[PDB]
Amino acid sequence: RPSSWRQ
Amino acid sequence: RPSSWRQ
Amino acid sequence: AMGSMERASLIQKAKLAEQAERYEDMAAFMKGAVEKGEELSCEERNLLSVAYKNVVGGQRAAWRVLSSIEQKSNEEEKGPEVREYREKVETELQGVCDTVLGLLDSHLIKEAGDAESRVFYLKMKGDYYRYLAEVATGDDKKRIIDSARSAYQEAMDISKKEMPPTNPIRLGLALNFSVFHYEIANSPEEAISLAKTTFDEAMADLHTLSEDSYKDSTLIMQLLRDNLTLWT
Amino acid sequence: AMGSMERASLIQKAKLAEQAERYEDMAAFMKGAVEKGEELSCEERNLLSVAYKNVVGGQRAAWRVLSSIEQKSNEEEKGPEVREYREKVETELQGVCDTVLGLLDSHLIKEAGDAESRVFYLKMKGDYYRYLAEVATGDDKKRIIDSARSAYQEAMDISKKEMPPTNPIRLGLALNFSVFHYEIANSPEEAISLAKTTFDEAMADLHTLSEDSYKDSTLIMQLLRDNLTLWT
Ligand SMILES: *Cc1ccc(-n2ccnc2-c2ccccc2)cc1C(F)(F)F
Ligand SMILES: *Cc1ccc(-n2ccnc2-c2ccccc2)cc1C(F)(F)F
Ligand SMILES: [Ca+2]
Ligand SMILES: [Ca+2]
Ligand SMILES: [Ca+2]
Ligand SMILES: [Ca+2]
Ligand SMILES: [Cl-]
Ligand SMILES: [Cl-]
Repeated sequence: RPSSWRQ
Repeated sequence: RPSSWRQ
Repeated sequence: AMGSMERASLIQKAKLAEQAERYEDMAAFMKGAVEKGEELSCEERNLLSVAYKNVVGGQRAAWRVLSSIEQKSNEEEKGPEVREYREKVETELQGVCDTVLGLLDSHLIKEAGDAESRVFYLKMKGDYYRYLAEVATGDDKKRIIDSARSAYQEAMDISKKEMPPTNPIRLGLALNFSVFHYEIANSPEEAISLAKTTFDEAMADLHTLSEDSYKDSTLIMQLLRDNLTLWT
Repeated sequence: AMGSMERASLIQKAKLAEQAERYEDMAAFMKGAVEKGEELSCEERNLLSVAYKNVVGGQRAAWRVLSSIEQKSNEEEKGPEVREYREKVETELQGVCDTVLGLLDSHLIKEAGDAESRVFYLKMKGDYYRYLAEVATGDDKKRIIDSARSAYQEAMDISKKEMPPTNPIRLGLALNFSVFHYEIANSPEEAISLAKTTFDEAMADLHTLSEDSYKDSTLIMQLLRDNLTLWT
């Protein structure tokens, strides 16, 4: 699973 | 803080 | 349920809930603040986003665990319990997404005239339709996917006209739209192309930034790079 | 709310909720299972304990964050919000403790005749009164502390008569009672003495154990050692 935006 | 029981 | 609490107190308590890692409370406080009817500041938009992203993130993670167990069960018959519990978590998740989408539609988006606020809310709309799409199967699934696409596309169009290529919301929007292409729309080439062009155009604009802005932009560029490394 | 679900389905769903890290759901499923009125097996007691320990653990952590902020505020006046929100989390925490104590009193403890089950439930009773004591201030605080002490003491008396010194529940009970002495009863010497004697008596009994039991016992002995290192 790729990265969506995260802090 | 000491450790109480934990898994 | 927050109608009797002052707007400023709701915002203060949302910040305390964040510190206490009480994200359900944080989301309820921010929903109450939105329902006061005033526009949200930049900081307040961030609190709204953090709260719901953490709530729905836990639900999505749980849904994926249960969906994996259910899929393996359909390759001994254990009864209806796995499906029932997956459906329970799924319905809760859909309820949270519907709540967020309802706040955006009543009336955050229509009152958002500045590029920063409008792009922020349209990115949110794309994200929450994307989370609905992750669990969708039935007759509306194509329409759910198209709703996510349409929101992301409008946000992209505004961001390209009104923001520099290093703007953090523009970068995060492109990152999430690229994930949409890869994971939802079955368009890995579009996902890769979007991530690459976004990264390269941001790179060429870093020279204009202060040290603090440079840190903000390069952090999100690294997420784009992480996906490109995973996908290529 | 679980009255219409089969006992076995509640247990199955509690296990799924654990895998999904949905501890609130897990606790609700296990409460439903207890309310079926049958005694709980060893595995089922563990599910009950894990569920509520995780729920109340998150509440305690949040309460400590908010209490620290509140204490620092009373050393600029920010209004009633910090106290209000700390009180909200505190009331929720007390509600969960009251729920657990109510399950123990109706009717888990009175039906528990074997040493393993009775010690387990009395340890739980001590723990949940201890969590109430952590937040107590008013007229009942001494009685709350004494309720924790009394439950732990009865569990200790049974465990010393009926279980070997390496039994994991006996060790965990002694560990938690020692924490009670140190953190609640202001009796650090009693806490240290209990932890030391428990550790030493378990050490001398390890030779009787299989490799798997040895692993279980030494894991808890290490927690006793960790506290002794912190306290001495
Ligand atoms: C989706 C998103 C992307 C980036 C950021 N972000 C990172 C660093 N600063 C910011 C920022 C963006 C917009 C306004 C203020 C700060 C945040 C977000 C999100 F908050 F999730 F929308
Ligand atoms: C309080 C407590 C202490 C120890 C254990 N534990 C650790 C390893 N095995 C066990 C065990 C004890 C009793 C029955 C079955 C297993 C568990 C617990 C707790 F579950 F929290 F009560
Ligand atoms: Ca079944
Ligand atoms: Ca406006
Ligand atoms: Ca205030
Ligand atoms: Ca019995
Ligand atoms: Cl269910
Ligand atoms: Cl509150």
